[PDB]
Amino acid sequence: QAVIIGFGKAGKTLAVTLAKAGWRVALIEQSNAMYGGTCINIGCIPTKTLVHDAQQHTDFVRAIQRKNEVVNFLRNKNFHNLADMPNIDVIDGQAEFINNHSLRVHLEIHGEKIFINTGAQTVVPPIPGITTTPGVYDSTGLLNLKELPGHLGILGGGYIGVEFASMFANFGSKVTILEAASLFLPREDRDIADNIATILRDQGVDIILNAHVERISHHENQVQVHSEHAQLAVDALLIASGRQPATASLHPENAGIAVNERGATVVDKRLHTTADNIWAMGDVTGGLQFTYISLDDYRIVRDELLGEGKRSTDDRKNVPYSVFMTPPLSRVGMTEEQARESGADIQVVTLPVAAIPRARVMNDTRGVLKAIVDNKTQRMLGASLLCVDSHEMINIVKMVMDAGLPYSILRDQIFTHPSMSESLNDLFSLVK
Amino acid sequence: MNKYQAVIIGFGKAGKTLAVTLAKAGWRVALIEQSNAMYGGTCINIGCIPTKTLVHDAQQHTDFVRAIQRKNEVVNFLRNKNFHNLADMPNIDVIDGQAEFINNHSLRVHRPEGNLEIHGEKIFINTGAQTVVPPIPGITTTPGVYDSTGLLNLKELPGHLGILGGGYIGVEFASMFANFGSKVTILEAASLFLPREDRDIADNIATILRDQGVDIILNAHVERISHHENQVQVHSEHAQLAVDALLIASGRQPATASLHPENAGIAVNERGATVVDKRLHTTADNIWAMGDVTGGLQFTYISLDDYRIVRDELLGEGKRSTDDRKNVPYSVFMTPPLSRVGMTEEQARESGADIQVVTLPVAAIPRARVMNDTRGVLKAIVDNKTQRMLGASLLCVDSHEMINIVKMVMDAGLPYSILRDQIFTHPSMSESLNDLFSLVK
Ligand SMILES: Cc1cc2nc3c(=O)[nH]c(=O)nc-3n(C[C@H](O)[C@H](O)[C@H](O)COP(=O)(O)OP(=O)(O)OC[C@H]3O[C@@H](n4cnc5c(N)ncnc54)[C@H](O)[C@@H]3O)c2cc1C
Ligand SMILES: Cc1cc2nc3c(=O)[nH]c(=O)nc-3n(C[C@H](O)[C@H](O)[C@H](O)COP(=O)(O)OP(=O)(O)OC[C@H]3O[C@@H](n4cnc5c(N)ncnc54)[C@H](O)[C@@H]3O)c2cc1C
Ligand SMILES: [Cl-]
Ligand SMILES: [Cu+2]
Ligand SMILES: [Cu+2]
Ligand SMILES: [Cu+2]
Ligand SMILES: [Cu+2]
Ligand SMILES: [Cu+2]
Ligand SMILES: [Cu+2]
Ligand SMILES: [Cu+2]
Ligand SMILES: [Cu+2]
Ligand SMILES: [Cu+2]
Ligand SMILES: [Cu+2]
Ligand SMILES: [Cu+2]
Ligand SMILES: [Cu+2]
Ligand SMILES: [Cu+2]
Ligand SMILES: [Cu+2]
Ligand SMILES: [Cu+2]
Ligand SMILES: [Cu+2]
Repeated sequence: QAVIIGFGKAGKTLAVTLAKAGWRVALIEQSNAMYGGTCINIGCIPTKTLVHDAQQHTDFVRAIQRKNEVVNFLRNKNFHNLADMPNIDVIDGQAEFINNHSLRVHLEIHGEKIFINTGAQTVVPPIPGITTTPGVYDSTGLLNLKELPGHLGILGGGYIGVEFASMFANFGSKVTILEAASLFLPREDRDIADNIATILRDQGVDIILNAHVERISHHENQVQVHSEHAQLAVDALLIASGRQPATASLHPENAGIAVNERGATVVDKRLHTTADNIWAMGDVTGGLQFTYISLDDYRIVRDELLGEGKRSTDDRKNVPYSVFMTPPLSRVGMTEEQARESGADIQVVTLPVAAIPRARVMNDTRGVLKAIVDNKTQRMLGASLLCVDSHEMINIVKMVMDAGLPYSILRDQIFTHPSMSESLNDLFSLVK
Repeated sequence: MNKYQAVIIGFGKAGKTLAVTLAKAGWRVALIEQSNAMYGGTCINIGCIPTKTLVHDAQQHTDFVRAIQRKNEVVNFLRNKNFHNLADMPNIDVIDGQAEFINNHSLRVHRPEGNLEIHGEKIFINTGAQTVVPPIPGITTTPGVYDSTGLLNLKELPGHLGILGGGYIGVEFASMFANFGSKVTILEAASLFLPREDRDIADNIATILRDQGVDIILNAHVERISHHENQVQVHSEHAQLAVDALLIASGRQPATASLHPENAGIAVNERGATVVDKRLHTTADNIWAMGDVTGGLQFTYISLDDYRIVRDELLGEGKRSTDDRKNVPYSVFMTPPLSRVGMTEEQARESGADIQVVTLPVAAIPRARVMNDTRGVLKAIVDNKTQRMLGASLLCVDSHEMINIVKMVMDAGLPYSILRDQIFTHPSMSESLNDLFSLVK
C-alpha cells in the first residue's frame, strides 16, 4: 500500500493514479478547508480569481464573495475526486512520524511507502508586535478581508507582494511596499524591474527600498509601521515574507529523514529521501514553490513506481514562471545579467508593447517584450514578457527552447490573428 | 512620375510589409491606395482590430456607444501609424487613387482631380476582397441593411439584430451584439450549423449562443427584404421576420473587376480571384498577387506568409513557397472563442486511421473558473500508430493563444506526449493540455 501526507498537487495526483493501478491508498489531510491543497484554497486560485476581478475595477467585497464560491466549488470538487475512488481512505487528521514504517495521525497508520506532501508555511519576521497587533495578515488572512482598506502596507518586495500590490491598487487602495533590499526585484533585469516599478508607481503604489522596520503598533484606528522615528499609518498590513517547508510537527527525525537548515527534506534526483521507502514531492523539497513543479514531482515519482523510471529532476530544462500583476510578467530562461556573465556573446532584442495591436484591442499597452539569442547556436537563452496574456505565450518560448529549436521558427511562424503570441513574429525579427 | 522598381496595389498586410522591406533594401517603391480611410489595410480599419476591440468591450457588458468610441480611437491611431510608417521612408510614395491596369507595365490611378500614370518594373496585386451581396430583391435599396463595414459604424445599439449568413464572421457578430444586450437571429441557408466543424462543437457553440438569446435558423432561402415601418422585414419560405438592423455576412470574394486584370494578361476564375503559383506568380510576368485577392484563405497571417514568399524571391535565399504551408490554424472570436488546427473528428473518422479522440470539458479547467467563463470544451485527435496529433478543437477562453502551442508540435512532428508532460505556467489555460492529453489510453 501507500500513504501520502498532505493534499497537494503531487499528493492528490499520485493518490488517484495509485488507486487506479490497484494500490490501497491513504491520503491524510489536516483541514477540511484545505481539500485540494494550498493552491486551490489559499493559493493561486483565490489570488488570481481576485486579480482577474481587479483589472476590471469591480467592487472588492463582491469579488471576495465570488472568490468564496470558486474556492468552495473546487474544495468540494477535489474531495469528490479522491473519495469516490474506492481505494483511497481520506483521513481528516494531522500526521506525526513514529518511525520508518508507521505514522500517527490526530489513530495510528502503518504504511509500506510514505510520500511527504506537507508543502510550506508562511514564515514571520522576528519584528516586535508582528503577531500582537490586529490588522496584520499574511496572504491567507488578507484574502478574507471584510472591507477594502484605504491604505495597504506590504512587508516584502517579493513576487507575492507585488501581486497583491497591483491587485489591491486596481481595487482602489493606496499600497505601500516596504522592501529591505537596495533594488526592486533583485532577481530580475533592471530595465524590466524599472518597467514594473513604473507601472506600479502610476497606480499609486510607493516602492520604498532599504526599508527598516523596527516595530509595528496599533494606534488611532490604524496600524503603525515604526522605522526609527518615522511611522507609516496603514489600515491593513500584509506580510510577504516567503514560505519555508512545513516539516515541524511531522517530526521527521523519527523516520530517519535528514533535513537541511531551512527544514526541507533532503531528496534524490528521483525524489528519494534518506529513509528507504519514503518520498517527498512539492514545496517540501525546498525547490521552486510552483504548482506545476509539484505536478512534475508526481511525474518523477510515478515513472519509478508504475513504469520503469528514467524520470529525474535532471530533466527540467527552462522552468517558466509568472507574476500575476497587471500586466503579468512571465519569464523563462536566463536574464540579460546572467547571459552576459557567461562566455557566450549574445544579442538582446526588445519589442515595446505599443507595437502590439492585440494589446491595444485589450486596452492595456503597458510593459515591454525582451529576449536573449545566442549567436553561436541561434537558440534562445531567456525571455522577459511583460504584457497582457504573457502567462500564456511564454509557454511557446519555453517549448521551443526545450526542443533546442532556433529563434527563426518563431520569427517565421504562422500565428493566429489578432493574438499576443503573434508579436513573437515581430520580436525575433529584430535579431540579426 | 518615374518608373518604380516595385509598385504595390493596396495597403494590405502583404503589400504594406513588402513596401517597407523593399524601401529598406534600396528599392524605389510606390504603394497605391484607393481610400484614405483604408490606410493600414482591411484588418486595421474594417477587419480584425475594430471587430475584436468591440468583442473585448462586449465581454465586459460595456455601453455600446462607449465601445464604438474606443473602437474609433484604436482604428484611428493605427491608421495614422500605418500611414506614417510608410510615408516617412524616402523610397516610398503612398499614392492615393483607384488603380487600374492599362498594361502589364503601367497603371491608371483614379483621383477625382485628374488621373495619373504609374509604371512598374514589378507590380504586386494586394487589393484584398469585398463583400458578397446575395441576389435577394430589395437588398441594395432598403435602409436598415448593413455590410460588415457599415455595422461597425452604427450610432445606436439595435434591440434586434438580424444576420444573413451562418458563416464565421456572422457568428462572431452574433456573440458581440448579444453580449451588448441585443437579441440576434442568424439565418443560414445550409441544413447544419457550422457544417465544416464537428457536430459536438457545433452543438456546443449553438447552446452557448442560444442561452445568450441568439436564435439559429437553418434551411433559410430569403426571398425579399423590405423596409415597412422602422424595422427591416425579411420574407422567407412561409414565415417572415422583422429586425432593427440586418447584417449581410455572406462571405467575401476577391475584388478584381475594378482592377481590370484582363488588360495585363492576368487570368481570373469565376469567383474573381487572381490565379497564382506556389510563389504567388500571376499569369503575367513581373506581376505578383498577395492576400485575399488570390482566392486563398482569408486570414491576415496567410497574407503575411505571402509577403514571406515574395520576399524570399526578391531578396535572396532561393525560394519559399505556399507548398510550405501545413496545419494552418484559425479562430472564431466568440465568447469563448473557437480555435482550430488540423482535421476535425469527422474527417479523422473517415480516414480509416487508428484514432483516439479525447474530450475535456472546460468546467474542469480551474483557470476558466478564475476568469468567470467555464463555457466550452476541449477535444483533440490522436493517431495511435504514430502517436501524433491530427487535429484539435479548442473552444475556451484564450483559445486563440494556446492553439499556437498545438500547431507547434504538429508542425515539428512531435507526439502528443510532449503536451501531456510539459511544465506549463499556472494558473493558465495552456496548462489544461496536461489534463487534456492525459485522457489518452
Ligand atoms: C499567496 C500565494 C500565491 C501563490 N501563487 C502561485 C502561483 O501563481 N503559481 C504557482 O505555481 N504557485 C503559487 N503558489 C504556490 C502554491 O500554492 C503551492 O506551492 C502548491 O500548491 C504546491 O503544493 P504542494 O504539492 O507542495 O502541496 P501543498 O498544497 O503545499 O500541501 C499542503 C497541504 O498539506 C496539508 N498538511 C500539511 N502538513 C500536514 C500534516 N502533518 N498532516 C496532514 N496534512 C498536512 C496542509 O493542510 C495542506 O492542505 C502560491 C502560494 C501562495 C501562498
Ligand atoms: C469582419 C472581418 C473579420 C476578420 N477577422 C479576421 C481575424 O480574426 N483574423 C484574420 O486573420 N483575418 C481576419 N479577417 C481578414 C483580414 O481582414 C484580411 O484577410 C487581411 O486584411 C488580409 O487582406 P489583404 O492583405 O489581402 O489586403 P487588404 O487588407 O484587404 O487590403 C486591401 C486594400 O487595398 C485597397 N484597394 C482595393 N482595390 C484597390 C484598387 N483598385 N486600387 C487601389 N487600392 C485598392 C483597399 O482600399 C484596401 O486598403 C477579417 C475580415 C473581416 C472582413
Ligand atoms: Cl492544413
Ligand atoms: Cu497552484
Ligand atoms: Cu484599468
Ligand atoms: Cu462524479
Ligand atoms: Cu494532540
Ligand atoms: Cu494499524
Ligand atoms: Cu495613508
Ligand atoms: Cu519612533
Ligand atoms: Cu510535536
Ligand atoms: Cu485583421
Ligand atoms: Cu457575462
Ligand atoms: Cu498624420
Ligand atoms: Cu513585355
Ligand atoms: Cu432564390
Ligand atoms: Cu413575407
Ligand atoms: Cu405553402
Ligand atoms: Cu472599370
